[PDB]
Amino acid sequence: IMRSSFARCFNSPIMRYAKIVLLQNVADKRTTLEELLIERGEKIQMLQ
Amino acid sequence: IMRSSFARCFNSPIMRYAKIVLLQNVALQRDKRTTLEELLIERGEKIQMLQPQQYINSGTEIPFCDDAEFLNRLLKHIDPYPLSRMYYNAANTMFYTTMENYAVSNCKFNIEDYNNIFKVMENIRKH
Amino acid sequence: LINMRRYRNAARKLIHHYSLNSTSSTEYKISDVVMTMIFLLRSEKYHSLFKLLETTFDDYTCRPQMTQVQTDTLLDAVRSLLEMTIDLTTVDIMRSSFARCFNSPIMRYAKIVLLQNVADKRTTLEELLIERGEKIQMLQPQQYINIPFCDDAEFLNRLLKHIDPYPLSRMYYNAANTMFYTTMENYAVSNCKFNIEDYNNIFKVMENIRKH
Amino acid sequence: SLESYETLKIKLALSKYMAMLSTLEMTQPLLEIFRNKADTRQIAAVVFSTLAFIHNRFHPLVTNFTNKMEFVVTETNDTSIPGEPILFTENEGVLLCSVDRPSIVKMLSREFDTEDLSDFSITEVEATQYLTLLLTVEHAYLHYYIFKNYGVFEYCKSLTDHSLFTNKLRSTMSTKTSNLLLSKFKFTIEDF
Amino acid sequence: NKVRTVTEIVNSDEKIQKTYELAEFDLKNLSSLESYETLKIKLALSKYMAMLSTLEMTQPLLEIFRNKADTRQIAAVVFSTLAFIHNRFHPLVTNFTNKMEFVVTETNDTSIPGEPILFTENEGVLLCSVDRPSIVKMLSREFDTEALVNNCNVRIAKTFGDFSITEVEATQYLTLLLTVEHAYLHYYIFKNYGVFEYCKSLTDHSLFTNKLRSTMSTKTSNLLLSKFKFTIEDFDKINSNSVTSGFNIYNFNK
Amino acid sequence: SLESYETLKIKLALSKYMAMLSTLEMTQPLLEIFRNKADTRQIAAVVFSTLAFIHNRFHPLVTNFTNKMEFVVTETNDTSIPGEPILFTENEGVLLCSVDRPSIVKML
Amino acid sequence: AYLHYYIFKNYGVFEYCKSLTDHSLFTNKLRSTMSTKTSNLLLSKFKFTIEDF
Amino acid sequence: AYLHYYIFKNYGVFEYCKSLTDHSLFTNKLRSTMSTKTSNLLLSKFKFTIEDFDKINSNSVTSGFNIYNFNK
Repeated sequence: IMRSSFARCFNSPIMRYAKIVLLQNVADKRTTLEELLIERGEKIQMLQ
Repeated sequence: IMRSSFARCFNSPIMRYAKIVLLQNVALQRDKRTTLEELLIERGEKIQMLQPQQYINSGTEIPFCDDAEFLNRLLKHIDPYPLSRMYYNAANTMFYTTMENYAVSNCKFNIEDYNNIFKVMENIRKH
Repeated sequence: LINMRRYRNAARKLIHHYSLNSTSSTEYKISDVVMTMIFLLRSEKYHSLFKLLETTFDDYTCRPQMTQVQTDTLLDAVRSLLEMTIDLTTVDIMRSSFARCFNSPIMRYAKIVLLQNVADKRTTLEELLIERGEKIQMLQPQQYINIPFCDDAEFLNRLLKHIDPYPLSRMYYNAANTMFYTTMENYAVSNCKFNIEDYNNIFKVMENIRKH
Repeated sequence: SLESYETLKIKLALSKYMAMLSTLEMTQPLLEIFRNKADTRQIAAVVFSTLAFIHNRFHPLVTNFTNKMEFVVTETNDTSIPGEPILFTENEGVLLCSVDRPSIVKMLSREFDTEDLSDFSITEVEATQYLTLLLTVEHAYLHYYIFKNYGVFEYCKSLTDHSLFTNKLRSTMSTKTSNLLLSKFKFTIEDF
Repeated sequence: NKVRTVTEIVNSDEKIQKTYELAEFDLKNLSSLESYETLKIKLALSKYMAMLSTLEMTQPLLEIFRNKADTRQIAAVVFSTLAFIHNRFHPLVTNFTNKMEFVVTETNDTSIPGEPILFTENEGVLLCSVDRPSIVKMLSREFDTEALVNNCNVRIAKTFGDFSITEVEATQYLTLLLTVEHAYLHYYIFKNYGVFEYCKSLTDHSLFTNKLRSTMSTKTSNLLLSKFKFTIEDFDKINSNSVTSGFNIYNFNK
Repeated sequence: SLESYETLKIKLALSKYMAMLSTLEMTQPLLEIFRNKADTRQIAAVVFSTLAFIHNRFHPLVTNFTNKMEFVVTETNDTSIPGEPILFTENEGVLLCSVDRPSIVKML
Repeated sequence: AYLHYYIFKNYGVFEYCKSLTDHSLFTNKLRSTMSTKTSNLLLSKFKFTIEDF
Repeated sequence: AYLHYYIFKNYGVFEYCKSLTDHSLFTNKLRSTMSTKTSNLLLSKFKFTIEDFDKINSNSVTSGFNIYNFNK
């Protein structure tokens, strides 16, 4: 998280107003919420 | 800057041969029945993606007509036309179109709601 | 040092598309062309193919002279690269495709083209109809014919069970694109103008047929 | 003679709607416009002016109306609301209209049961189509008025539960809602 | 089941009544289900595969067409496919044209670019031409069998809650079925409107809409190629070479 | 007197068509216009306004009409439809008209 | 020409094209509801038949 | 979690997994019963908004036409 944050801060240009961003570029498998729901889903039921 | 330019260049698509693209013939619904509310949500999301068109009226005034001769003439022409048959035809075609859309959309038809639509009759009569 | 495996995979995919041996429609970028050319150069037994495709840079420089053993070896090399039949017309398709890709300018949106400049006699559909026409009647038929349509419910149920997981839309896409590519390759090889008006009117006929 | 007076009421209202449609400068009859997907401007104008006519009938003190309207002409099933061919609402004060053209075409193209010198004449099918479009835009206006009077949430809830037509229509404005031709008839559905 | 509707006007106690039969709405709803049409198409394909199986034609179609020596199998396969399509159009005749001959083409020199199966009259008997290398190239082409063509919620809810026919084989069966369907449309125009109209149709497929909709659109079932709307990618750009300042007064094909 | 009433119907309709043609600001009689291949604008105007008059007669509630019309004046046989001297249709909402001038000239 | 045009508007370019070759749509597609409307046409005031001799 | 569980128990697993990917169904499946019978929800004590929400959302903008805006 720190590496990504500092990379985005450094590559950002000098500007008068603070730029509001969201966390990104951390941790191949680009997924969405529903596939994760299914997938991790069972990995859950798998556990007793 | 040269590396960024090369990055933009290497991601440029190249020529490709044509392919046969398949388009959905009819908006076929899925097996599970849907209620009016979920259908409304989905169709509103679909409508959101459409491109609206601007309509500009010539003026703000409500359209109207006070030509007597034309009014009594239309009234005379539609005079021999029973109101019962006209209202029955209009209501029944409205109902048939609504039911056809419900059947095609795989949506459950609530008879009670459609009946409640036309209760302004008794609301007027009683009050 | 370069990664032989990634370059080989990119070359395999790009050549599969550019040889019309596959219907897989994947957006190809300039990077794939760079990788396929670099891999073709680096691999020793693809040197013939690399020189063949590199000669396409200038339209005035045409195909290098190869003796029959060289053509056979290059055919085996292409077959090995594709691990699949493949013959000379496939090489001609690849040469034309790569020539048109190379001479094309760098552009932001993929350019959609049709097969052309393969295989003197510039003809149309009707002269071919007549001509090849007789060459057909000239041949004598092999078989003379002078029908069970079983509705075994259990058997059709098992067949449907086997076919059920298949995404029908994908099957239709594959079949239609295969027919289109075979027709286009036959048109281009026969040096006959491919009238896509007629081919699209086929689909329009189907669409008009359904709604009645 | 009270029933004759009420029939005169209804038929005069229908004739006034007819005359408004005449003044609106139409090139084709209603159904013909609605089968013409190439000209959305005329369909939008017809729907908008029917809405304006209903608005004046419901609010007799209102003489003008907004001169702008964002509209979308629905063509495909996956963007059509069953039972609501026309829907009105507004966002950031701009009127928003949605028209389901195939649905209205099917409505007006049904086969209706049919149990001087200038050559002017009006067929029964034409008058019944006129009444049908008036009723549809009138239902849309009921939803629109529920929107204005009780919020977009009451509008959305009424889109799914039509009992707000009898709850939220208070008896104080009964004389106002009686001006609508939708109130002149009852349509019930009974299983058999 | 029937549903009754009553309309009442405020001028009297008169009530006008209409009865609706729900079966029509149920039929429309069933015809609107994606699974229903998918089942119809897959059942047609399954019937085709069963018809081939009972004729010993269990070998993959690509292998059948790759055998140069054995022509009888190719002729039987094409004839059976034509008969199956004919029965689909006319569900009363189980046997196709009782006598017809087959000639297999192995050369480009005598090949038709785009009509692999062609029909001709030798003044004595129907003759059918089969372009074997064209069909082989069709069936042997690699298929896109991993890409997805455009419900996750039902899958999520479920997660929280013997002849070996591969996809390639089924796609090959569908490809041959569609090809023979095109050939059969040409053959139908031939048999019903003469050799002149057949050779007119070979160069202009747009006559199909007029020579089929007159009889087929109201009597037979739906055609296999009508299951999806097919279009050529960037068709307008490629067609820009042939553009007319047109005035179409007989646009019989939209 | 019903047959007299029907004849009055027909002849009054014909006279109204006559008066519309008069108001349309014509330089020559109909036949004369139709032999004048140099002036296609007048022929197009006559055909278009006759179409508009028929449209109003068939639809008495319609009082106006489209103000644009794409038209081609047929001169050669290989672009003429037998039995259909004038044909109307529209594409992308634009009225399309085709007039077979020699056929109408022979008719008149 | 206007009869063909009205067939076009009311039933599609296909009904228009089919009516261009088969004129029985003038008596099929002209429903009796709009008989008063079509009676306004002077084409309806006369009959022209062709008989072989 | 309890709002998700309430939709689960009262409207089925299908509606629960629909809500997991779209929280906007809460307004329709709660206000019908909870808004007039229970107390106020803890997260309703303050109006929460994301800083510069419009700028970050600019990536997903629609030329929209909202006729069922059931959630303002």
